[PDB]
Amino acid sequence: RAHKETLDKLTNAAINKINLLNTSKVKYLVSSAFAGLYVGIGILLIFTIGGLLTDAGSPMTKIVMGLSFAIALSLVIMTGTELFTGNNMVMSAGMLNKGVSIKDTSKIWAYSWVGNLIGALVLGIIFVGTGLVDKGPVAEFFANTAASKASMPFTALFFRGILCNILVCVSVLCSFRTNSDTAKIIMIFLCLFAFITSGFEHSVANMTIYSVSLFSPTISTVTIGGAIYNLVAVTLGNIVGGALFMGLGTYILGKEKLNAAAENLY
Amino acid sequence: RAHKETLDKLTNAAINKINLLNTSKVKYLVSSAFAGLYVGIGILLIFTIGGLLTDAGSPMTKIVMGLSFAIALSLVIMTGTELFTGNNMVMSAGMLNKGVSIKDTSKIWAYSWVGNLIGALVLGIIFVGTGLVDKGPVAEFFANTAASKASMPFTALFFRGILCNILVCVSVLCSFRTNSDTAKIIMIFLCLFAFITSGFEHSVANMTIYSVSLFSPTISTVTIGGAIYNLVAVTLGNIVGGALFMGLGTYILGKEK
Amino acid sequence: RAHKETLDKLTNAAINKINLLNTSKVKYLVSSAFAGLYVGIGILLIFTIGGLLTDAGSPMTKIVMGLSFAIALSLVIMTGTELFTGNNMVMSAGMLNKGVSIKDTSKIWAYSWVGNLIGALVLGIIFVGTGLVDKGPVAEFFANTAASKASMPFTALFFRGILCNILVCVSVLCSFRTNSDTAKIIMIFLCLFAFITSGFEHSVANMTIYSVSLFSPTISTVTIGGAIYNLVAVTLGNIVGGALFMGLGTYILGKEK
Amino acid sequence: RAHKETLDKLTNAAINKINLLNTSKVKYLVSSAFAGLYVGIGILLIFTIGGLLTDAGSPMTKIVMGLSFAIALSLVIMTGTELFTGNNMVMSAGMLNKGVSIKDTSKIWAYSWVGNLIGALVLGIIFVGTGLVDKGPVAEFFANTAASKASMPFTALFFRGILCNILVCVSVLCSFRTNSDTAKIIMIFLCLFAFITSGFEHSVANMTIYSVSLFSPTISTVTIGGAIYNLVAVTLGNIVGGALFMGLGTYILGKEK
Amino acid sequence: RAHKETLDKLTNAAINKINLLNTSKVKYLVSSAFAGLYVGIGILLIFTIGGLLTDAGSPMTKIVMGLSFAIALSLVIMTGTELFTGNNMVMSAGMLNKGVSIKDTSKIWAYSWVGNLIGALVLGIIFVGTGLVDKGPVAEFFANTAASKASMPFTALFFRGILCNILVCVSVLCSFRTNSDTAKIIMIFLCLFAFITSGFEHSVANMTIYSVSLFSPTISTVTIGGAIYNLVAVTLGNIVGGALFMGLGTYILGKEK
Ligand SMILES: CCCCCCCCO[C@@H]1O[C@H](CO)[C@@H](O)[C@H](O)[C@H]1O
Ligand SMILES: CCCCCCCCO[C@@H]1O[C@H](CO)[C@@H](O)[C@H](O)[C@H]1O
Ligand SMILES: CCCCCCCCO[C@@H]1O[C@H](CO)[C@@H](O)[C@H](O)[C@H]1O
Ligand SMILES: CCCCCCCCO[C@@H]1O[C@H](CO)[C@@H](O)[C@H](O)[C@H]1O
Ligand SMILES: CCCCCCCCO[C@@H]1O[C@H](CO)[C@@H](O)[C@H](O)[C@H]1O
Repeated sequence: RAHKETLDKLTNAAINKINLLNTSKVKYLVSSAFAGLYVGIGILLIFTIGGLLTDAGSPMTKIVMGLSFAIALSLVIMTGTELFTGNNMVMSAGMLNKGVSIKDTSKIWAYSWVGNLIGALVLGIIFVGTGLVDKGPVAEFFANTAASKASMPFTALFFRGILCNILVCVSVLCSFRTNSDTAKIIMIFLCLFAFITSGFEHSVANMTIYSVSLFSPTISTVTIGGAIYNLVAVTLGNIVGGALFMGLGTYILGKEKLNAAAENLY
Repeated sequence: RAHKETLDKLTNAAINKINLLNTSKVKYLVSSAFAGLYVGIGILLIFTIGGLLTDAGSPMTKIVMGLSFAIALSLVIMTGTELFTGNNMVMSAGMLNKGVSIKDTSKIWAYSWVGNLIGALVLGIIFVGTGLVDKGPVAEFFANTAASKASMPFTALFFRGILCNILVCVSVLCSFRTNSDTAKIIMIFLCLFAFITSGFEHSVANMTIYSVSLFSPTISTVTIGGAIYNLVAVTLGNIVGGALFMGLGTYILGKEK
Repeated sequence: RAHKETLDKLTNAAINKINLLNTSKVKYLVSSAFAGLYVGIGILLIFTIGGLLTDAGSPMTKIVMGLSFAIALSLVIMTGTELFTGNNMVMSAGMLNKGVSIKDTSKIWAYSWVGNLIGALVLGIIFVGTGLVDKGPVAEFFANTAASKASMPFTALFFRGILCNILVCVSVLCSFRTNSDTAKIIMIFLCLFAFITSGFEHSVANMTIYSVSLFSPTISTVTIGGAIYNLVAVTLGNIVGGALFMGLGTYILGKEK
Repeated sequence: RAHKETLDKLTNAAINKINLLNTSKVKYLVSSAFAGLYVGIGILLIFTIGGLLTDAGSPMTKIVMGLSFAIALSLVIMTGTELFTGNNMVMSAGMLNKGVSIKDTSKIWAYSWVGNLIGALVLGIIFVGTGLVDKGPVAEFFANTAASKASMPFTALFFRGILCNILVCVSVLCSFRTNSDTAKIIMIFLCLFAFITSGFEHSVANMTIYSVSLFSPTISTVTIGGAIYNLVAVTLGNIVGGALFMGLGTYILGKEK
Repeated sequence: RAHKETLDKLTNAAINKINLLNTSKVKYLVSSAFAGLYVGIGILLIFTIGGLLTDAGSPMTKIVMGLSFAIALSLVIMTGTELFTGNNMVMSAGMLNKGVSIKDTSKIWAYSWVGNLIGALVLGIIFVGTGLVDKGPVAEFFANTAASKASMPFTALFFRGILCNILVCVSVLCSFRTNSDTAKIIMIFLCLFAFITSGFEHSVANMTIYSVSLFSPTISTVTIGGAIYNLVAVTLGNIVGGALFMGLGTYILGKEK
């Protein structure tokens, strides 16, 4: 346990993010574009597996998918690129610790979200171009899943988004709490396995699911209005999970009782 | 044989725990709540697996569940949060070695247990709101496991609680004996694999098994007395394993001539 | 972060490649022949798996193939040898950073591509002499995959090439951002799993698919023009993925404005 | 290479073991009882797996059991506790190297073996009390395995005991030759997978097999004479494996010329 | 790249090998006997797996065998012992680099191969003594594999030997290029997976195949003439793989010229 020094690290990470965005908007967006595409890469893989195993009628489908998703956030952490869902915790913590402002935060949130989206779009276009989604069980898996995510009640999506970002941000948190790159990756594998297989909802990952589906030639049963719906619900859920739970939580754990230079702890 | 070193570390962690509690009840409770929720997260995953593979008739169900539970304690150890079952060995070793009093130990136990339960209630509530336990195999898996755990005889729950916490605490003990975070996670993986697949009982994990089931409107036979009955029996077993075996054992190996 | 240091690292690597080729063509080409052979070894392993599981009607075939391909880039990275696809990002980043020139880049690309191919030819020849492709499902998996890769339309091949090298180059990128060799190998394993199972195309691996198919006794529809066609389409796609995305992207991330 | 430094370290461990026993019999026996229990925990896990998979008619049963046994020696090594079988190599090398006496070695063997059995006995008692061996495939697995282990000809048991302790002791030798805890656990995992799946015999793991089978009222296939018969023949082969092969061998590798 | 550094490490290792042999024949031979037996342990495990899964008609047999062979060379590398196949690259590179003579190289090859053989013979005898090859699918897997290896044409064996020792030697080369013991083991794992599942031939592993096959009364399918035929062809292939590819290749990469 050193929660204080962890709090200092999240604060420094928040500071550097806003400093970077102010410095170069292109640098910051390109960083966010990579991250969105890196996450999407995980989606292409596990949806391929979904199509493959669903068509075969395997009971192991959802387990294999979760076991296979680690690459999404592992690429993000190992490239040091900008992922919206992680910024929920980092910027929240930083702000409570007075390193960054509410404006600084909404800004990072806004642009990371947008750049991630750009990444998914580019990935979506390129993947469809491969013809792997022209016809088949994988194409169908994208179709069916895109539809289900858009057709499900806001409350359900909302809560799934909370639990997702608790898991995604806690893996990010572990990355702050260890110097071992291999331990980072392992904690990410565990958290992404738990979140994918348990059926929680990740906003950035969905950007690619719909990106691929709306760019896909075969029918739709998608209704881009649906994509927006899903994305709104999951995003707010994510924010709560990251900002309300992990951000505030790590702040509470690490803030020195002294200071006390504002507020007092029971 | 770093046994004296190890006991010095347990004792120091025990001291740090109670000082934290005395310094801040909110910080102690929040840390406890996180650890309760992180463990419950393991349960959500392995019960999803449980539902899926049970409904398939697979012989691999309990093996895959065991292999998949590592995240529970991995998250706890890697976040530095407060977990009741682990405090059983730490506070007992630290007390035997005169770093902390019995009152300190009793308090730390009461508070982490209550913190953990709070974490489980929040998780159980939020999980239910996802609608994932509304209906189907995962819902049924919660409903049936909760019931069999609440109706099992006391001596059996108790002895299962003993073996579980020997495994949970020995994995915490390993984390004190290595500087390698990967090796910590590996040993956690092994010990949680052994305890889940063998059929041992974890009090804090059960808190989520019960919060989910009770909070789920999809019908169940457990109730509160059922949940309380299991929790009491498993907690007592957990304490015996952690304190009487691991705490006393490590104190004996580590104590000064 | 450390994007600037990462760009410095790629620029330095890109500089050392051209300096090496300028000092010794033999060394450069020997290094390239090794890498081409190391990648092809991954192809032998997973096509053997392909032949085995396809024959069995397993739904797991492509998944097991992906999980088992890690050796291909792990060997290259752990031996420090010269792979054409990795050089798409390294040389493009170093070129934008003015460590090396465009001519340096096309020279390095030409030499590593050809040297890679020499390794593939050598490997295919020796593999055929083992008798392991004389007949049976492995021989058939080689014939069938070669045929389908060569008969696929250009656009599809090109885009699969793009996504393949994004993954391969981002694995190399990771190897520059960690001092942990285990972490390098793990990231390579994840990226190669993703690209093999997703259906993406790697020019250098395809060299072995084709040298094996064309050197072996078992009759196919492939021919030579087919191999060349596939290799042209996938190479261009690989170049776009490694150069336009990873090379340009890491340069933009690390460049002092 | 470091054969000399390795022998030095084995010698030192032999010296530290005898000193520990001389200083405190209790500390020594308690360490021994932990190790015997930790080994036994691996048996509880894999016999659970055995009952589940056998009951299912799985061809993978013995493979999954081997893969799942690593916890047994991993716990011992990571907690630094006293295991009879490892002491076959350590004491024999140490004695050969003039660090410890023949009588010292005899004493460490007797105490560690008996203390290990104390751990198995205690574990068997508690595990029976879980009700997990009451009736079903896990109880049948214990009962069937214990009977076949007690009815197997001496020669076959003895030789199985030799190969077993070459594997266990070589995994302890590896832990002496690396500073990476993660690599220690990997090597233990491999060697334990090899010995369980191949069919080799480990005296201390067997103590738990017989303690569970004998303490359980719903298991009557063996009795005590059957257990002694097996344990005597497996212990003798263990000794030969660890002392005559590993101990003598590493001494010959490391000794001053 | 650090190709010169690697060649220097290889050259130092060759020098150290020949000094060892010159210093003590007994030490050199004991070391070789260990490696031969450690490699054979891997054979005992994967042939138990082969017999189990072949008898069940599993498509996964050769895949699980390849995945399970890592112990063979992991033990050799972690105990620092003398393996003939590895010495093909090490002595070869150190010779080209003028650290050791052609005669030193012949000597080291001769002694390690014979020593490796002594370990295989001992392991064979003891394994037969376990009764584990008395009868059933494991004995039959041994009998059938020995026979197919004995009847295979020379060219096909030779080329299989080449590819096998590229893999074994590149895995040894990897261990000279990293300070991470976990990474060494991982690369060894991947290379042995590749060579076993693909169908490549390893001379020292084959020693234990024929050892068990010739010592078991219940295995009739082969003669000493067959074993010798296979061992000669496969050894020659191994030498070409280790010395002419890896040895010469690494010399070329690393030579200051
Ligand atoms: C909002 C939730 C707050 C939970 C705090 C629980 C307070 C318990 O407090 C402690 O309980 C122990 C026994 O149960 C006693 O032994 C201690 O003396 C006592 O301080
Ligand atoms: C409660 C546990 C008591 C354990 C006591 C074990 C002591 C055994 O005693 C030892 O036995 C050997 C042979 O039997 C002798 O050769 C040793 O000299 C002797 O010290
Ligand atoms: C060293 C091997 C393990 C020894 C275990 C001895 C426990 C015996 O104890 C008793 O004996 C009877 C038959 O054995 C059983 O029927 C009883 O249930 C059991 O309590
Ligand atoms: C158990 C006995 C094993 C002894 C093996 C010795 C075989 C030596 O063999 C020879 O050694 C010479 C130099 O020493 C080489 O020059 C020869 O090429 C080589 O054949
Ligand atoms: C089951 C297989 C998982 C293996 C994961 C290995 C991760 C180990 O961790 C790594 O190990 C190295 C030790 O050799 C260290 O040098 C590194 O610091 C460390 O990150």
